[PDB]
Amino acid sequence: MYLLIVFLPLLGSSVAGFFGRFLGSEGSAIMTTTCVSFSSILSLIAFYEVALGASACYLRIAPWISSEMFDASWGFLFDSLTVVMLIVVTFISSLVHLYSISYMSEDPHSPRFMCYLSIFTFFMLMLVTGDNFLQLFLGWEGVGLASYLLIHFWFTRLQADKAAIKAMLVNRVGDFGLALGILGCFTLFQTVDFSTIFACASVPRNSWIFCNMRLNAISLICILLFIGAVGKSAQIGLHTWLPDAMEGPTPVSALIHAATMVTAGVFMIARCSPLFEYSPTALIVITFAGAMTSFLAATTGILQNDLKRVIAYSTCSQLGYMIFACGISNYSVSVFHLMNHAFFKALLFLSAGSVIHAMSDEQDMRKMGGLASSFPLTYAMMLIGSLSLIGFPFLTGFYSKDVILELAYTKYTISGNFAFWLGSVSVLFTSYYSFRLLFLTFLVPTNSFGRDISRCHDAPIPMAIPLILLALGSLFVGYLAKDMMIGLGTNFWANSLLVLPKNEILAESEFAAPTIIKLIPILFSTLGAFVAYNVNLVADQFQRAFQTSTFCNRLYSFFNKRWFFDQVLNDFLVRSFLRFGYEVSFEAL
Amino acid sequence: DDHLSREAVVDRVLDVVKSFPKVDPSKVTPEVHFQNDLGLDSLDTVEIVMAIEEEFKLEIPDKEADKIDSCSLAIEYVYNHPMS
Amino acid sequence: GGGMETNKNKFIEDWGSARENLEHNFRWTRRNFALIGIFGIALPIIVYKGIVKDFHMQDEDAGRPHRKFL
Amino acid sequence: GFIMEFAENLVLRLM
Amino acid sequence: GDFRAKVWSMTGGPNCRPKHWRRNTAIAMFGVFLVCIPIAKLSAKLEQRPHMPVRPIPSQIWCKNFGTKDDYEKEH
Amino acid sequence: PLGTTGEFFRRRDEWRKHPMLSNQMRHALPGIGIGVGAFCVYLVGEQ
Amino acid sequence: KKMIATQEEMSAAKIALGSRDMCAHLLIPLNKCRQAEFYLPWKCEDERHVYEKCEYELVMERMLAMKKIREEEALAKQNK
Amino acid sequence: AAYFARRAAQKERVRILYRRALKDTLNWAVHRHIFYRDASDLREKFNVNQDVEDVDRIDKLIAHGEAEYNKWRHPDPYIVPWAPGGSKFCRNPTPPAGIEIVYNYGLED
Amino acid sequence: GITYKGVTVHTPKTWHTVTGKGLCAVMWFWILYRAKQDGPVVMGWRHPWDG
Amino acid sequence: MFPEATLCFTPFIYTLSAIAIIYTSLTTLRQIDLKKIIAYSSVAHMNLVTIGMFSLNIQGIGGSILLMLSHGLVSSALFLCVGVLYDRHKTRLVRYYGGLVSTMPNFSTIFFFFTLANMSLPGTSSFIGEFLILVGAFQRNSLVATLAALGMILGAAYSLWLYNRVVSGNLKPDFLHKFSDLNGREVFIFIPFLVGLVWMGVYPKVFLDCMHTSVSNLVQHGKFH
Amino acid sequence: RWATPGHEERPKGYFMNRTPPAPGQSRKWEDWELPCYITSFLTIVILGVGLNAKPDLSIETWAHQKALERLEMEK
Amino acid sequence: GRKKGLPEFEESAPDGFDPENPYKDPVAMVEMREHIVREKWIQIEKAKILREKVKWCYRVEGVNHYQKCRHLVQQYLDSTRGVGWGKDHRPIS
Amino acid sequence: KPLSVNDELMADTVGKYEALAWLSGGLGFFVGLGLLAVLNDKASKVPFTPRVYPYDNLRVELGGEP
Ligand SMILES: CCCCCCCCCCCCCCCCCC(=O)O[C@@H](COC(=O)CCCCCCCCCCCCCCC)COP(=O)(O)OCC[N+](C)(C)C
Ligand SMILES: CCCCCCCCCCCCCCCCCCCC(=O)O[C@H](COC(=O)CCCCCCCCCCCCCC)COP(=O)(O)OCCN
Ligand SMILES: CCCCCCCCCCCC(=O)SCCNC(=O)CCNC(=O)[C@H](O)C(C)(C)COP(=O)(O)O
Repeated sequence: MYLLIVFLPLLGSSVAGFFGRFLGSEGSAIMTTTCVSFSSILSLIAFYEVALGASACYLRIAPWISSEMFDASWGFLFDSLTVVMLIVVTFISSLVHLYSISYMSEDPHSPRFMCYLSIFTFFMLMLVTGDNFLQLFLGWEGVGLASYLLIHFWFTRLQADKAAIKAMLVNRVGDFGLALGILGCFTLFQTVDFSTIFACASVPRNSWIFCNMRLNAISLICILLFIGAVGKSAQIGLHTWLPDAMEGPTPVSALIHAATMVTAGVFMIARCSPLFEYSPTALIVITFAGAMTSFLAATTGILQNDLKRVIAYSTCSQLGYMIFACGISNYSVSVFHLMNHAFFKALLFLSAGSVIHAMSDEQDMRKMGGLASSFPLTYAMMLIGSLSLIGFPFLTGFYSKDVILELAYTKYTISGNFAFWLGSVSVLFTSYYSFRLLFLTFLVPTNSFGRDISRCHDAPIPMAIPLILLALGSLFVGYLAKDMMIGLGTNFWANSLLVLPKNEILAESEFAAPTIIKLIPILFSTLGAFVAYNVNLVADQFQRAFQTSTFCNRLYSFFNKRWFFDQVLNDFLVRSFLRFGYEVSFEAL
Repeated sequence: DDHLSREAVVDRVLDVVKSFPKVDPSKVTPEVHFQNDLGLDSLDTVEIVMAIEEEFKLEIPDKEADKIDSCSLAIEYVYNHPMS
Repeated sequence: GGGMETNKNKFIEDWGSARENLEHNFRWTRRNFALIGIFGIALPIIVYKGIVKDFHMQDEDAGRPHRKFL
Repeated sequence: GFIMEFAENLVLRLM
Repeated sequence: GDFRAKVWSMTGGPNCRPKHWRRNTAIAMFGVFLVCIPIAKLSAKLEQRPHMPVRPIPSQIWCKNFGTKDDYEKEH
Repeated sequence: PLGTTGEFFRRRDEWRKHPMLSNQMRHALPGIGIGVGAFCVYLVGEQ
Repeated sequence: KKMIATQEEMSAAKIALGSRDMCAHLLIPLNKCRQAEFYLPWKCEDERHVYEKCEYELVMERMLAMKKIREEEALAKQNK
Repeated sequence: AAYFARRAAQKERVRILYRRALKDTLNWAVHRHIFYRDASDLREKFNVNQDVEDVDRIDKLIAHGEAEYNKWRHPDPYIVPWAPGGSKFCRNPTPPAGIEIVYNYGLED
Repeated sequence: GITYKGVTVHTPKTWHTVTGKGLCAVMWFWILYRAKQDGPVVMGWRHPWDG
Repeated sequence: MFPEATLCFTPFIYTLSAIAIIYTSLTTLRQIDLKKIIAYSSVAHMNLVTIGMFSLNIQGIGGSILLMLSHGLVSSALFLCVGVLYDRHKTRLVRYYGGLVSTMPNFSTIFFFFTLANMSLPGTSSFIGEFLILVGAFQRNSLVATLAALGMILGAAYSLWLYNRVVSGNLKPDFLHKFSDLNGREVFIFIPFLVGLVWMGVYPKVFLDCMHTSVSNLVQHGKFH
Repeated sequence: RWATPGHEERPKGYFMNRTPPAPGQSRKWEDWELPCYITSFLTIVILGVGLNAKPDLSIETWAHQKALERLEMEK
Repeated sequence: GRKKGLPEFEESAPDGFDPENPYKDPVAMVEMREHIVREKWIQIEKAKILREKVKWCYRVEGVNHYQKCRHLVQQYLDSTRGVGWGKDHRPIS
Repeated sequence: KPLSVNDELMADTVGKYEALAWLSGGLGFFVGLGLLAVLNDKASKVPFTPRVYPYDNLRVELGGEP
């Protein structure tokens, strides 16, 4: 019953990709959607059985790499953490499959798209249900492969190929960090199994000679592992790939970027928590990286005019929040916010795709307006998603983000203060750009063309069922899972997550803090909403400053062009390496 | 899903050129010259060409945008374009 | 046109020939000397010193004296 | 009777 | 276009819609069921549950390795 | 609406005042009336 | 507050490390009833509120001591 | 020749400048209600100068105009999705014509 | 569909408007209902039953 | 045969192998010939192998033997793909090739699979040997393992970039217009590589267990303790 | 859209790019196919029936029954 | 013609190999090398059984694995000091 | 039109060095905030004493000597 959870997407992909010429564009959708949906219901029973019944299952098929002591078998580990990720991956994937049935109804090469989606789902299930660091690494690299294959699904384009290759380069540096971390894990414990490493993760207190430096064994491994999460989760160092990866189909952005495969780093940190807990130095780095990311993405996403690109810096900011939530050594809250965000970000992407598809693939917010009356369903669905995203009271983004923000205040240390400040300003910026997206797309006087409005069709049935299910999720799931995950003394996680007695601050987060601290996000959100209304909906449009002030124009260029990361990084690393590889290596050697 | 016929193009282009403050909508034949039949400024020709561009949702490359100086050429260009 | 063979272009073909005939384009200029004496003479020495010193520090941590890696 | 038995007793003979 | 109707691909090509995709879809589903049966039978055998469930769970109908590794001191 | 250029472009956009597209602030909050009514019924009915 | 939950019974309930504070004795029945109610956030209120009152009492008793020691530090330095 | 070439070419560069300025002005002022005043002022910039009749002084005005436009140009302008540089460009392009596929390529004897 | 000046806007089907209004009304009612339940707790006016 | 000399010359082989892995992989990006890009993908792999042999442990020496076989299959399959391209179209410049995904789909799939194998992707025979060599070298010198690990980064760069030129993209009917996908011989020739590359990549325990008795008598020859 | 029968009667393009044989005939095999198919059959037979039937002689099986025997005798 | 069963290697240091001068009797040298390899593999598969014990102690116990597996963890990490042909920690076998 | 030798690899309002300066300022903003967080010294203003667990801070239950 548990191999069927992991292998149904693979069997669907091996029938929709090898024999798609006999099934056509309809059978290749039915096969994959049915297989993924059956995997999703099996994941629902797995949740009823492993997480609620509190009986984990450990399933080993065969040994994969059996050296003298390097043993990394084909093993699957279903615990509370694994199943929480399953009920998210297999449900969002099953809804994206149904969405693509109506989204890819005119695209010629629909069967290959569904095959790629199923193979991505299978690789994500291999990642989450991993017993070793290698079966985890197998999924970790296969999932990036599937992302690359899906970004340039339209191979005829050139921007798609550039984005796909950039994503692979960044993910490969991430896999470099992860590979070094895995090599470090074996050098201490002489095993890659999660059970043995997490059982023996407290004894080692020795030092290594790493790259001409004497470091701490556990700290070095934790930092190297966190490098992989930085690569995959689009953190401060390595994030430029994610905004450019929007050149793929909308269901691609909603699945492999919004919900999953960016939460792979967060999941890896949360699972390796019985190891990260014994390296306090690494936690500081994680907190700082998350704080920096949550502010950089928020500052970058307030001046974008592309509908899809705004909903990517939102994902980057939420990932920064989740990452520095792990930095405060509270992994339950991180996974709770991960599961919450995988509901109101997939909804946002799906609704945005529904708007774009109906508007003849128009993606610029400057060229849509007054769509609220024309698009009632999608307007409501974007309202729900945006209100969840900003953290509206008593909603799905309120039960996790508020906890994240109050936890940083009670972490009385230098690293915690930095994270609290940055994650508090990021709330204001998130509210501003979210409400700007809402206002420009739906409520401003119409700025579109006559032809786009004339050809308007709201979401049909296959693209509305996933939306409605995600809306119900983003309405209720946060409240439903508030108690089991971030409650006091909860045993839902069992042994999945380890928080040492020394660094646990959950009780103080609720009752040690002034009531004002529990209202700062709710006030910054209102301030951002007011600013976004006053600069867009009723404004004399003082933009003349952007045409007379040299600094204002340069400042506008700074936020628009992603803090000048791509331009500087290209010119100073990529061009330099390309110049090397010819001018020295081939020319004179 | 059908490229609109030539006369349908004529209707909208003539509507656009007709709905201009400086021009006289008294006689606007499809075979007229902006700077020789209607007697307009040189610059306002650019405005009419643009208003044609957004109306049909098509981007004219800037080089041949100024080549459009008569209602005749405008219709032919916004007609031979398939994506319009 | 009943041939699968490519219609070779004189510009691409001569470009490829020039890009493959770089053997007789060494000119022993100070830029070539710099590129052959830095990334061919210094970087290997730096790397070799790195491995040797890494072995030395591994030796000293265990208490064993340094090994004559020569 | 079944191929595995003969294969085993043949590989053992070969070795 | 015209030449893309003479290219054989496993996926099927652009805008592929065979005359009998219904029957082919049924056959594909039935074959997937027949290949998933042995996978389920194998999974019900190699699965290990060290902990008895809080409430009767459906996996106690086929799986039999419930509360078996409790004597871990004799593991191999 | 001022100048020859402004007058021209303003006169071209006389279709933007389409009734379905003209005012969208009145539909900013879709179901606030029904939700508030149902909540009031719940609040009064309980006692 | 003097401990009531001994070591063996805390192990039997498998209370997560870090939750084995002075409030554990109330945690055992609460965790028993969360599982029987599928961790629903509106079934086990009587048990949850008692445990949360225990936690709040602990935190307040600790904050009062911290305020007292900070006041002692302040009193000595400025009265030098 | 100058009476038809050295002057008239500027009478075409000016059309170029006006067009790129108008599109940029629409790009900066997102809302249509605001674009009208900005466009009116933009043409007022050109309209006021039409008093010029001598090349000795107009040419540097055109140079300064291009310099000014290149400074206030929108960092991210608007491109039609199917236009070159757009987002729908080369999505599912029409396949090239004349490309044939041969059968039984590698067959012994 | 209704035409004002050439351009026409197709009226949405009844299913979409009803569903959107229903979901939004459910959202508002749920927010208000939750506010009446634990709003004072978030406000800091009264503990769950802590004190 | 020479236990005393191998230990003294170990840093030398590590330095040469690391600089070769770096320089060759950086040079590969600037080649234009199809067969000169793959022939530069073999030097990096064969210099990654000589790190494993000189590590003198079961994971190093034992993983080098698997990387040798995996290379002998993957490179010999990529050369077959290049020969397929050359036999029909008498050219090897990457510039002439593009858009083959629309006219030669089976060849595109096979070329993609062997490109994935070439970049040491898990589930393929190359990843097993690569990771075994890395874990066999980290145990001896942490610095050389990092330099070898940048090798997979550069390999995964150029391996997909080559495929992006050759398979994906728009067709160029001005250069070449007639096409023919893989024949009967070609598919059957590629099959034993497809089956021998996954069989060694998912269950490499069939090959490993035949060598541990012999690769362990090699790891210790001069040592008696 | 999910009811109408398809237009493509048979998959576009011939498999392995070969013109299908004359009616009432068969695809005449080349001079390599039979000697290669019998070899690709005997290979699978030998590997499957040979590797799964050879004795489990190894150093990881002999030692797992010699360490499992002395790890017990220490008690 | 091997006989059905596991391989039979005699477990005894080959007489003649005296470590004062290893290259004296070549026959004993190869026998000694094979023997040493054999006990190193024995001490590897003995350290893997302890790893299995630790693995199934971390899973059966759960949260209490810090006190119920302490004996197994230290035994495993003590039998992992001198595994074999690994880190610089080389046993004097 | 012979092809260039480097014909295999082929934000216009900014230059590489100027954009690098802008990026350095933007990233030095983070360093300034970090130094401000250091100057705040939140550790010295903690309002509760460190939590003290029973049974000698759960020594036995955390792997300590029995
Ligand atoms: C090996 C471990 C990792 C496995 C990853 C699997 C990911 C897929 C790998 C192959 C992807 C194929 C990409 C290369 C070819 C590019 C597209 C192509 O041309 O392939 C054909 C053939 O279709 C396929 O792509 C089939 C290959 C993938 C489906 C079979 C894969 C089986 C499942 C994945 C492997 C199972 C194990 C994975 C886990 C180890 C599709 O043609 P069309 O979609 O109709 O469009 C082409 C245009 N024109 C029609 C004009 C020619
Ligand atoms: C139509 C194809 C279309 C594309 C297909 C894509 C790839 C699909 C095939 C994937 C690979 C299939 C191979 C199975 C891999 C997983 C199973 C591993 C094999 C296995 O476990 O059995 C071992 C060998 O027996 C065996 O079963 C061996 C039989 C395998 C025959 C493979 C023939 C490959 C020919 C390659 C020739 C070159 C070889 C390289 C030099 C015995 O396991 P054990 O020893 O532990 O038993 C202990 C008992 N005492
Ligand atoms: C992004 C920034 C937006 C742009 C900001 C402003 C940039 C430009 C500002 C500087 C431009 C000027 O003032 S100078 C540009 C125009 N100024 C003149 O003095 C031209 C004199 N007039 C003529 O050449 C002809 O009349 C002609 C105009 C061709 C009409 O053709 P007709 O003879 O048939 O009517």
